[PDB]
Amino acid sequence: MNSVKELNVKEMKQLHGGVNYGNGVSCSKTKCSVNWGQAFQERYTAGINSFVSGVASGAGSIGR
Repeated sequence: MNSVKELNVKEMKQLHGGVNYGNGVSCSKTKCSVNWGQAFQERYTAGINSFVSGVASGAGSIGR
């Protein structure tokens, strides 16, 4: 797929760079606290959402 909209996402993806287990952060220029609770429930909602369609609300996975 030589798409520009599809390649646009992949590009920016490995463009900004990448992380490798950045759980050991410290206080520098900004607060040294993480929201692994509130947004924890956030990813849970966004995750199941994509899962639904992929299967149900999507009907375009062709994965038997």
